[PDB]
This record gives sequence, structure tokens and C-alpha cells, in this order.
Amino acid sequence: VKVPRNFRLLEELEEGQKGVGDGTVSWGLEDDEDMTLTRWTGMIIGPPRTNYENRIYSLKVECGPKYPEAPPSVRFVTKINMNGINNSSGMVDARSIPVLAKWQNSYSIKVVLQELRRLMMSKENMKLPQPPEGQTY
Repeated sequence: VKVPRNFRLLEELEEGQKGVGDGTVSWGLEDDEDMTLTRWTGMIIGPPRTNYENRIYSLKVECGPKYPEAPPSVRFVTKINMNGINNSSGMVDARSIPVLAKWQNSYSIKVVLQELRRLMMSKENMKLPQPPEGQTY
């Protein structure tokens, strides 16, 4: 048990439940019995005025023993065509996502999801053709 890690992830769990940010991303435990607070799920509402519009993206986020000193691992469940996301596995490439590539220990699951949503509206992603609704990895 690392007290600082566990305190932090309980704070994030509470923030997840209270709602924070602008409402367009959410996060929670993958299984509410995981007292290790390692496996999370995330939601991103697909941004209007992009090809992600009218879709809700499901993600998995893993916060290992070094979190939040070390960045989490992220994978899309919902199929997505987006830079930095392996089109075959759904794994997020940390080096293509600035907040993962340049992780700071003040960052959070929230910040990661917010960053991914921002990148969905970038010119290089926003008009990518997308797989049919409902497909997953």
C-alpha cells in the first residue's frame, strides 16, 4: 500500500462521482471491488462539428503502482481512427499525446481524457472517416 497513491486515486474517484470539468468526460472504477484502484474506465463524448460527433467513446485506463509519479496506460474500447491511437489494438501511444509524453505528477485521469477530447477536435483528426458505430477492440 502506497498511502500517497491511494489517497490520490480516492480523490479522483470522488471527483469522478461529483462531476468536475465541463461534463464531457467521465471516469470510474472498472470493478468497484478493486480496492487497488488500478483499473479504471473512461468516457469521452464525441465532440460536435467533428466526425466523432454523436458517439460516446469508452476507454480503459490503468494506474499502476508508481501512479501518479508515472503516467497511466490508456486504451480505447470503442473503435476510433485518431492519431496516436493504434488502429488495430486501440492502445494509446504515449509519445503522441503531450500530457502522457510529458507527464507531470499533478496530472490525473481527468486531464488525460480532457486532452484526448481536445485532440479529437484538432485539424489532423476531426475529419478522419470513422468505423461504423458500435465497433470495439
